[PDB]
Amino acid sequence: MKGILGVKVGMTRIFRDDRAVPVTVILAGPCPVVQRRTPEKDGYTAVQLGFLPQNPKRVNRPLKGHFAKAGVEPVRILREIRDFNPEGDTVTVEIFKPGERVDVTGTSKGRGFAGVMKRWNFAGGPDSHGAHKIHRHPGSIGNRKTPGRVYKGKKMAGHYGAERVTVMNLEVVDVIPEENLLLVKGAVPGPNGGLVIVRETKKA
Amino acid sequence: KTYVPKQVEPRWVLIDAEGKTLGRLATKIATLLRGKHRPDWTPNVAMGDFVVVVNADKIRVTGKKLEQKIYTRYSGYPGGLKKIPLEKMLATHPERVLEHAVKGMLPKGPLGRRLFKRLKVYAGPDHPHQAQRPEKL
Amino acid sequence: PKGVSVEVAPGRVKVKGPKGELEVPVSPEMRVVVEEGVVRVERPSDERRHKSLHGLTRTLIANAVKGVSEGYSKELLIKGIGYRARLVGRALELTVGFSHPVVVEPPEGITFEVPEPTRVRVSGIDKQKVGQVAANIRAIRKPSAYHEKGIYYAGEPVR
RNA sequence: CGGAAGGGAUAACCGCUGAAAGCAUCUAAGCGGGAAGCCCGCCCCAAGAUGAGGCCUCCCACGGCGUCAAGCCGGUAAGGAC
RNA sequence: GGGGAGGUUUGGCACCUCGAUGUCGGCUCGUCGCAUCCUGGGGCUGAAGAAGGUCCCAAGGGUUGGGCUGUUCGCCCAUUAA
RNA sequence: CCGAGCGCGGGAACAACCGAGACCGCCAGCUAAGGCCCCCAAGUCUGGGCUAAGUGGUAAAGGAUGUGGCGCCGCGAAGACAGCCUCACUGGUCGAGUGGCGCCGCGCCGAAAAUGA
Ligand SMILES: [Mg+2]
Ligand SMILES: [Mg+2]
Ligand SMILES: [Mg+2]
Ligand SMILES: [Mg+2]
Ligand SMILES: [Mg+2]
Ligand SMILES: [Mg+2]
Ligand SMILES: [Mg+2]
Ligand SMILES: [Mg+2]
Ligand SMILES: [Mg+2]
Ligand SMILES: [Mg+2]
Ligand SMILES: [Mg+2]
Ligand SMILES: [Mg+2]
Ligand SMILES: [Mg+2]
Ligand SMILES: [Mg+2]
Ligand SMILES: [Mg+2]
Ligand SMILES: [Mg+2]
Ligand SMILES: [Mg+2]
Ligand SMILES: [Mg+2]
Ligand SMILES: [Mg+2]
Ligand SMILES: [Mg+2]
Ligand SMILES: [Mg+2]
Ligand SMILES: [Mg+2]
Ligand SMILES: [Mg+2]
Ligand SMILES: [Mg+2]
Ligand SMILES: [Mg+2]
Ligand SMILES: [Mg+2]
Ligand SMILES: [Mg+2]
Ligand SMILES: [Mg+2]
Ligand SMILES: [Mg+2]
Ligand SMILES: [Mg+2]
Ligand SMILES: [Mg+2]
Ligand SMILES: [Mg+2]
Ligand SMILES: [Mg+2]
Ligand SMILES: [Mg+2]
Ligand SMILES: [Mg+2]
Ligand SMILES: [Mg+2]
Ligand SMILES: [Mg+2]
Ligand SMILES: [Mg+2]
Ligand SMILES: [Mg+2]
Ligand SMILES: [Mg+2]
Ligand SMILES: [Mg+2]
Ligand SMILES: [Mg+2]
Ligand SMILES: [Mg+2]
Ligand SMILES: [Mg+2]
Ligand SMILES: [Mg+2]
Ligand SMILES: [Mg+2]
Ligand SMILES: [Mg+2]
Ligand SMILES: [Mg+2]
Ligand SMILES: [Mg+2]
Ligand SMILES: [Mg+2]
Ligand SMILES: [Mg+2]
Ligand SMILES: [Mg+2]
Ligand SMILES: [Mg+2]
Ligand SMILES: [Mg+2]
Ligand SMILES: [Mg+2]
Ligand SMILES: [Mg+2]
Ligand SMILES: [Mg+2]
Ligand SMILES: [Mg+2]
Ligand SMILES: [Mg+2]
Ligand SMILES: [Mg+2]
Ligand SMILES: [Mg+2]
Ligand SMILES: [Mg+2]
Ligand SMILES: [Mg+2]
Ligand SMILES: [Mg+2]
Ligand SMILES: [Mg+2]
Ligand SMILES: [Mg+2]
Ligand SMILES: [Mg+2]
Ligand SMILES: [Mg+2]
Ligand SMILES: [Mg+2]
Ligand SMILES: [Mg+2]
Ligand SMILES: [Mg+2]
Ligand SMILES: [Mg+2]
Ligand SMILES: [Mg+2]
Ligand SMILES: [Mg+2]
Ligand SMILES: [Mg+2]
Ligand SMILES: [Mg+2]
Ligand SMILES: [Mg+2]
Ligand SMILES: [Mg+2]
Ligand SMILES: [Mg+2]
Ligand SMILES: [Mg+2]
Ligand SMILES: [Mg+2]
Ligand SMILES: [Mg+2]
Ligand SMILES: [Mg+2]
Ligand SMILES: [Mg+2]
Ligand SMILES: [Mg+2]
Ligand SMILES: [Mg+2]
Ligand SMILES: [Mg+2]
Ligand SMILES: [Mg+2]
Ligand SMILES: [Mg+2]
Ligand SMILES: [Mg+2]
Ligand SMILES: [Mg+2]
Ligand SMILES: [Mg+2]
Ligand SMILES: [Mg+2]
Ligand SMILES: [Mg+2]
Ligand SMILES: [Mg+2]
Ligand SMILES: [Mg+2]
Ligand SMILES: [Mg+2]
Ligand SMILES: [Mg+2]
Ligand SMILES: [Mg+2]
Ligand SMILES: [Mg+2]
Ligand SMILES: [Mg+2]
Ligand SMILES: [Mg+2]
Ligand SMILES: [Mg+2]
Ligand SMILES: [Mg+2]
Ligand SMILES: [Mg+2]
Ligand SMILES: [Mg+2]
Ligand SMILES: [Mg+2]
Ligand SMILES: [Mg+2]
Ligand SMILES: [Mg+2]
Ligand SMILES: [Mg+2]
Ligand SMILES: [Mg+2]
Ligand SMILES: [Mg+2]
Ligand SMILES: [Mg+2]
Ligand SMILES: [Mg+2]
Ligand SMILES: [Mg+2]
Ligand SMILES: [Mg+2]
Ligand SMILES: [Mg+2]
Ligand SMILES: [Mg+2]
Ligand SMILES: [Mg+2]
Ligand SMILES: [Mg+2]
Repeated sequence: MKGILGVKVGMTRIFRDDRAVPVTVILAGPCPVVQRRTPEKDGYTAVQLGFLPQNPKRVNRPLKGHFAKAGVEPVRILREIRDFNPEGDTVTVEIFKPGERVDVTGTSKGRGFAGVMKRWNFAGGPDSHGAHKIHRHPGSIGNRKTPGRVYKGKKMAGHYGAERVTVMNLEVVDVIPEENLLLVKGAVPGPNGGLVIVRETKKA
Repeated sequence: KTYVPKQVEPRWVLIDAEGKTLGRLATKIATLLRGKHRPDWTPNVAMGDFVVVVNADKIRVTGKKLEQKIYTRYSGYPGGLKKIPLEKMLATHPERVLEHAVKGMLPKGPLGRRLFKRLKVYAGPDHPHQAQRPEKL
Repeated sequence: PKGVSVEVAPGRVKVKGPKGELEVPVSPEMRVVVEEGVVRVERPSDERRHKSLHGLTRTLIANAVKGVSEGYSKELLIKGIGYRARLVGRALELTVGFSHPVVVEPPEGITFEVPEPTRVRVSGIDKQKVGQVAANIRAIRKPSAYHEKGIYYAGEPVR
């Protein structure tokens, strides 16, 4: 199971032959394998990738040891690509030939406290013809004496977005190892500068 | 005035499960979990032996049961009622089927739970070889 | 029951012969007396349950015997214009109408020949294997009920 | 960009072998196939899973009291908070 | 002609509520039932095929926009896998 | 009988169903109903049957080679019942049982609902 950390840099269209294409750039960056998990003493297989250089300032932590034990430049971020297992060194955009398709996990932008209208796309009241003080309200939330309670998981206004989202099966449109870039079909969650993790898809 | 016992030591026991009829075994297990066999029995203390079970994956059960007979859990959500047959229980974590029997056989109070913890069930054989492994049948 | 290489187990007879070996799961609650040259099946009580199990095992053991000695084999008859049989090394492949020729390999122990693009020598030691794989082929294209097409055994059509 | 593919167990139903019942029978022992449904699979939450899990790395003595045991009080360590 | 199931209709009874349990229709939000409208799997057919008919299995999801009327319903227009 | 015994024991919980009419006290005994595998006091008691449906754990007309028990009526070693195209039947042959009805006990189908069992 391939994989790699990186940042959403932004997006812009290109031209596959004569045909416009929406594309989002991800900075795959160089990822130093910081540690390996294994059934031997982890109960599962997985690779802890590092990402982005961190000056020894806040590294004052015991992280210095976790870093030295693998003898690697102290990184700023590090997540586990599960079931990935490359080779004691580093993974880069080279993992992805253009044409392959990849799932991409990021964190959605944060709507904060969002109304039922935006959160759940409820219909709410009419702008006119009566009521007036319910234009964007949810209306009824139950029945009567039976059940005599609101259902668990009722769609109601709350915090929206700012959560782990994963769009799937995006096409790797292109890859430029020179600048450590990666191009895909654009639709990747989170804000620019947002961290994200690309990986092989499921389809066959 | 009736005798009250003091701080005594728990007698760790070890029961082989395979072959035994589910409910029948659970009953005895429960009794051991409470005192109820020790003549200094005290209803409000927790003084039942630490029962340990092994080979639970091989509990016998009459009739069709396995095929039929189903365990139901209820999530809080609508439709949240899950139903799982005895078959598939053993397929995965099987010590469950014995536990769910002994548990349902313990008193429902705060003490009941204390006791339910003294019951150690394993797919077996083998287990924490701490101290006493007093075979029992 | 000659040529028998039977052997009673805690709960399953085991016949053997020039053709192979087959384990025959028999209910423990039955006397499988192995005579010097003619195995017998004894049943405790005249009860209902036991009758059924008697006659059953009585046959399963005989079925294993005739198997490792003679062996079993079913005969499948192709019909219809385009329809035609054809062997491929050891796996049978046949056209029957679908936009793709059906490729059916033999399960372990099973072995079918094709003496003609209109017959199938499904052959094996176990009666179950045969009877199964037999119908498993006829299934690929059951008999046309309105004509005279598709797979057949050796018994009259439908029409 | 998604509903899947795929694996498993099945419903109606389709069978194999097969008695009770010398025949027959998908069934009573046993075996195969079979649904947008079931269990997985996909995505998300998740160890207050008080049954509070695991792995990697970092820090480590007591300084005066409690004669018993559970503790109390000043400065620290990794590190954390303001 | 005979026996039932259901508790959606029309009724019977007057047991809670008269120091108050707001009544129809619409909207919003739905959730459950299956005796299934569609899609899925099947048996039979007076099933050539295509399409139907009838019964069986099966809630997973789905189940349109308007004209008239307060209407529910119904009729009608244009569609629909429904 | 409740009302006035919504005081006590049983019936899961339940005025009037089963037991029984509470003067007070007791860390004594005996029984009632109902029970004696665990939750929960008391037999996983003894002897003999029946049931394979979770019946039991609460439905009908009606239907069926479910399963035990009982009875009568037809064929047969003068060879009978199945299948060997066969049923009848002789040589065949397993050859000794077989076919029809009726009565009883327990079960089966008939048997679809709305928050989670
Ligand atoms: Mg941009
Ligand atoms: Mg390790
Ligand atoms: Mg680990
Ligand atoms: Mg920081
Ligand atoms: Mg809103
Ligand atoms: Mg939205
Ligand atoms: Mg909106
Ligand atoms: Mg909207
Ligand atoms: Mg108004
Ligand atoms: Mg209200
Ligand atoms: Mg309620
Ligand atoms: Mg939030
Ligand atoms: Mg997501
Ligand atoms: Mg920007
Ligand atoms: Mg930026
Ligand atoms: Mg006991
Ligand atoms: Mg349980
Ligand atoms: Mg208690
Ligand atoms: Mg209670
Ligand atoms: Mg509780
Ligand atoms: Mg045709
Ligand atoms: Mg689309
Ligand atoms: Mg599937
Ligand atoms: Mg497999
Ligand atoms: Mg399979
Ligand atoms: Mg299943
Ligand atoms: Mg199964
Ligand atoms: Mg068959
Ligand atoms: Mg069977
Ligand atoms: Mg029978
Ligand atoms: Mg099977
Ligand atoms: Mg299989
Ligand atoms: Mg199968
Ligand atoms: Mg199918
Ligand atoms: Mg399916
Ligand atoms: Mg499908
Ligand atoms: Mg689909
Ligand atoms: Mg289902
Ligand atoms: Mg966590
Ligand atoms: Mg924790
Ligand atoms: Mg933890
Ligand atoms: Mg240090
Ligand atoms: Mg320390
Ligand atoms: Mg030290
Ligand atoms: Mg030290
Ligand atoms: Mg020191
Ligand atoms: Mg020090
Ligand atoms: Mg001590
Ligand atoms: Mg201070
Ligand atoms: Mg300090
Ligand atoms: Mg230090
Ligand atoms: Mg520090
Ligand atoms: Mg703070
Ligand atoms: Mg701070
Ligand atoms: Mg009439
Ligand atoms: Mg009529
Ligand atoms: Mg009438
Ligand atoms: Mg009603
Ligand atoms: Mg009227
Ligand atoms: Mg009424
Ligand atoms: Mg009244
Ligand atoms: Mg009155
Ligand atoms: Mg009123
Ligand atoms: Mg009020
Ligand atoms: Mg009114
Ligand atoms: Mg009104
Ligand atoms: Mg809606
Ligand atoms: Mg539903
Ligand atoms: Mg429900
Ligand atoms: Mg269909
Ligand atoms: Mg049809
Ligand atoms: Mg017909
Ligand atoms: Mg015609
Ligand atoms: Mg036609
Ligand atoms: Mg619906
Ligand atoms: Mg409309
Ligand atoms: Mg209108
Ligand atoms: Mg009307
Ligand atoms: Mg109407
Ligand atoms: Mg009208
Ligand atoms: Mg009308
Ligand atoms: Mg149409
Ligand atoms: Mg139409
Ligand atoms: Mg259609
Ligand atoms: Mg009185
Ligand atoms: Mg009272
Ligand atoms: Mg009161
Ligand atoms: Mg009571
Ligand atoms: Mg009472
Ligand atoms: Mg009263
Ligand atoms: Mg009373
Ligand atoms: Mg009295
Ligand atoms: Mg007095
Ligand atoms: Mg007195
Ligand atoms: Mg006293
Ligand atoms: Mg007396
Ligand atoms: Mg007396
Ligand atoms: Mg007892
Ligand atoms: Mg209880
Ligand atoms: Mg007891
Ligand atoms: Mg007993
Ligand atoms: Mg007895
Ligand atoms: Mg039943
Ligand atoms: Mg009823
Ligand atoms: Mg009944
Ligand atoms: Mg009735
Ligand atoms: Mg009647
Ligand atoms: Mg009756
Ligand atoms: Mg009846
Ligand atoms: Mg009759
Ligand atoms: Mg039955
Ligand atoms: Mg009888
Ligand atoms: Mg005759
Ligand atoms: Mg004659
Ligand atoms: Mg003869
Ligand atoms: Mg007669
Ligand atoms: Mg009579
Ligand atoms: Mg039923
Ligand atoms: Mg149903
Ligand atoms: Mg129900």
